[PDB]
Amino acid sequence: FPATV
Amino acid sequence: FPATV
Amino acid sequence: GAMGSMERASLIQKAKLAEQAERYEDMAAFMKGAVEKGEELSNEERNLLCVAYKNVVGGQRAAWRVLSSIEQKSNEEGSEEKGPEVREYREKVETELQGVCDTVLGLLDSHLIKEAGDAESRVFYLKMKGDYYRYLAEVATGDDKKRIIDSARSAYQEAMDISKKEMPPTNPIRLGLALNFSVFHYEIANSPEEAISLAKTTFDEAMADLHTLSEDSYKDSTLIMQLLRDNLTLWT
Amino acid sequence: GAMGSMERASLIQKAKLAEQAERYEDMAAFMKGAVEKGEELSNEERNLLCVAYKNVVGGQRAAWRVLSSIEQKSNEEGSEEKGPEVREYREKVETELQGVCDTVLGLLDSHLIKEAGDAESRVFYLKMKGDYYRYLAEVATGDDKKRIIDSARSAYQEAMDISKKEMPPTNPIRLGLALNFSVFHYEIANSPEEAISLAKTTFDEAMADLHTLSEDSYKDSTLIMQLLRDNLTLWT
Ligand SMILES: *SCCCNC(=O)c1ccccc1Sc1ccccc1C#N
Ligand SMILES: *SCCCNC(=O)c1ccccc1Sc1ccccc1C#N
Ligand SMILES: [Mg+2]
Ligand SMILES: [Mg+2]
Repeated sequence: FPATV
Repeated sequence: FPATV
Repeated sequence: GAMGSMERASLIQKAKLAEQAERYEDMAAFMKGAVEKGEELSNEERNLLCVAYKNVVGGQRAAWRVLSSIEQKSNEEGSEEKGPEVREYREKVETELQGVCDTVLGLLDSHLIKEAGDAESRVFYLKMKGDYYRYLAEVATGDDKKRIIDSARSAYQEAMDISKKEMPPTNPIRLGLALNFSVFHYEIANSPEEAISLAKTTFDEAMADLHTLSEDSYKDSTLIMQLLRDNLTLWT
Repeated sequence: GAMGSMERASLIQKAKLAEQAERYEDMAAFMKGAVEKGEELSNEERNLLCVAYKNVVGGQRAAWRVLSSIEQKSNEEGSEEKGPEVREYREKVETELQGVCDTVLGLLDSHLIKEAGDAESRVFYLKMKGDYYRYLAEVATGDDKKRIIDSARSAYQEAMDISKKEMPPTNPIRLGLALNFSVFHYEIANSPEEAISLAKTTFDEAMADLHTLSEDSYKDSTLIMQLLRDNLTLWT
């Protein structure tokens, strides 16, 4: 999965 | 801590 | 509310203890109680609220994905019928996840967003609103799915508009918002080109502004820039 | 009970799904419901019950230790007074931990142990009884602390007596029981010499019996023997 913050 | 199962 | 009798300061103190103990459900309950005192949240308090619910919903999302994968495999050709249990349990986790998202969205709507006037608070809360609608969108399959997706988009878009007017391109909130909205485009809105364009432009405009920063601000900004780069590498 | 309306087989199936999803509180609730159907548990079902509660209580114990450490530091000389919150929150986690232990002990007493006639089931349940009294002992500081410790000792001792009569020295249940009773001696009963002697003798008697085992049984037994060795290395 792509990075989120 | 020591090992337990 | 069960936290109604506890002092605001005690709720915040216990939220910090819960974080140290990795008790994120407790941390979220304490921060919900703190929000419900009705006062605005400081920068540190906003980040405690965000950390608590991000960890709770993150665990729910991970579990939902495991169960959804199992359910998908059970519906493949040649798979043995195992009854309603996989769907039931996936639905149980899904309903709990939706409940958490509804709780966070409820705190934002009553009344964090409407009292947030400074860019740092308002962008932060609108980003969170986009995030929690995005988590609802990840599990949505009904008539309202398009409206859920549009609610995420609208919140992200308002946050973007404010952030571009009021914050420097290296501001960590602005950067994290762009990172997440880019993920929304890629994963939710079927818009990979918009996702890539947003990540690239955000990265490049931040790069050009790093020269203005102290060493500590530079560390904060470059950390998130690396996340943008990581997504670009994954997507290209 | 909230699981009263769900089929036994469905509860077991969902416990396995919860394990895959790392949802150990759910897993424990499903297995509690399965136990409360009143039928004896198979080997696999006993291990699901054990895994679920071991993970739940393990997380509680880790959190309790973090909070207890903070509380101890707050009571050192020169420490600033921060109010009752650390003690309150440690007490909250402690009470939840005790509740889980009481639940497990209640399942064992009503009525898993009394129906367990084979060594493999009876030793397993008595070991669990010793384990959950041991977790209660870790947090005990009141008038009943000695009785809690003796309850753990008594359960472990009955399990040991059965295991030595009825199981080979390499049996994994016998080995895990000895490992845990040895830890009880070292950590709870202030008996490090007994802990070391038990671990050494268990290891050596298992070593001498490995020649009787298949490759797969050998792997199971040597895994636990290495845990005994790890504790001996820590303690000597
Ligand atoms: S959920 C806790 C929020 C704190 N950090 C974030 O995850 C976040 C959220 C929104 C936008 C950016 C970031 S990363 C961040 C935030 C504030 C200060 C520095 C950094 C970094 N790096
Ligand atoms: S909590 C789940 C119980 C399964 N394994 C254990 O943790 C355990 C419990 C009691 C005694 C020994 C062991 S380890 C074990 C158990 C059964 C079969 C093989 C092994 C190993 N190695
Ligand atoms: Mg649903
Ligand atoms: Mg107490």
